[PDB]
Amino acid sequence: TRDQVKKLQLMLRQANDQLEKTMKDKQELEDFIKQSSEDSSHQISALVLRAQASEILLEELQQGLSQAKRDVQEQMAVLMQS
Amino acid sequence: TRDQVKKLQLMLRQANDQLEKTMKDKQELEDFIKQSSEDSSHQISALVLRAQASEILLEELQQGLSQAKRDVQEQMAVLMQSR
Amino acid sequence: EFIEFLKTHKTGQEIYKQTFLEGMHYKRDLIEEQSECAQDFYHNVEKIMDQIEKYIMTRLDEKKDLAIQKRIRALRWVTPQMLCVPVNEDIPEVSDMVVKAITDIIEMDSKRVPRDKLACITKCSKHIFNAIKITKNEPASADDFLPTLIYIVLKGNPPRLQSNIQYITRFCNPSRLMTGEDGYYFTNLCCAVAFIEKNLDLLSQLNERQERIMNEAKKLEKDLIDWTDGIAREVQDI
Repeated sequence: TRDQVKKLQLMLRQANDQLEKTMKDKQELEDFIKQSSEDSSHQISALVLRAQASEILLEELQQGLSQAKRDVQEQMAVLMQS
Repeated sequence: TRDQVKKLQLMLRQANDQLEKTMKDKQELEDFIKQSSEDSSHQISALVLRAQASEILLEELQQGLSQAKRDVQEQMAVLMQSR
Repeated sequence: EFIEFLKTHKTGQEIYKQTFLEGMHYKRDLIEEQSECAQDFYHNVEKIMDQIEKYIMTRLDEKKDLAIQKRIRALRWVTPQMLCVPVNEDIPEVSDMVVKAITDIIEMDSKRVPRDKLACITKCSKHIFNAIKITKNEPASADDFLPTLIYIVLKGNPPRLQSNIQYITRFCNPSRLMTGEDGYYFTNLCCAVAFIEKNLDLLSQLNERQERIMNEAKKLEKDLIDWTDGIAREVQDI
């Protein structure tokens, strides 16, 4: 049933470009790790990496809450009138 | 039809397990840098152990948000009791 | 005082009967052990934590900081140029703020708890904010604060600095390092001394960085509760 076929291709494509994106990330993590084994003041910049990683997560959680509010907001609207 | 539904499942599941493996590789390189943090020298334990408290505070907020969602839904369940 | 505080629950008096002290007498006779033990004691166990710290610090290395002193009386040649600091000591009011910013940071080593050393190093930071604000007639910017702090550590020499900063890190409760000042001013002191031995901007920007996300985190931590209640608080009206 080409419904499946056409969705499977879409899911495959999406998995692929997303994977490549995961790879550019992996690559630069490698390129970063290979340098300045110790004490070059590159582990301060490692601390700012831990910063930005915590800053993408903080925001994911924030926007996650705002959407959770809406889902519950309009769901409540349903269970009200219904 | 079945054919390309048999092979695409093969390729999709091969893409999924590869992607998920790559993520783990990334998460290990990250953890390695988290382990490059605390050492004998060029430290500033202060900064390092700050960055810790930060990311520790966020990984509770995931239990917080999840449980915020499940606790609001359990409240919705009692609004379903209203009848 | 700690006894009167613990008495007025009785489980706090069970902590009074508990005293880790004998274990400290055991393991600390051979330094990094007592740090993990105290941290474990704090992790196992509300202001009674500050009271237990007040007791244990009063009762329970601390050498070779000279490297800083020689390097500071060295750095005596350094003027508030290239620190680019917004402090003009000509105006009396800021010279009086600087003096007692220093007087504070000196007073640290004299202090009892690590937390009381933390109290000192806030007031130092606060007087620094005043020196800056009075200079430019405008609130200090976070990038201004760090250099100005070093300048206060760079002139005037707190007795046994590195001894103090290692001692505080060793034991004080890392419930510290989350939101609030004394540890943000702390980590600024660390950045200060660490910088002194030959970028600044990065150290300021990174401190701002971590402090914010911790502000935002302690907000979201709340808004979760606010939303949870607000919806539960209200699902049961009808």
